[PDB]
Amino acid sequence: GKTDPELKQCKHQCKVQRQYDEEQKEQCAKGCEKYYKEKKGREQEELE
Repeated sequence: GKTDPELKQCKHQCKVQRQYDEEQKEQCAKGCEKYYKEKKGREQEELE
């Protein structure tokens, strides 16, 4: 009884790749954590 989120992958790619910075890594993990772990991807783009 578990669900595997893509959040691991976003953070992983941003962890292993030299191209992604330290700040980039947090924002990177923020996107997959927020859009796939915190909220549903029902909407194409958030309202703001």
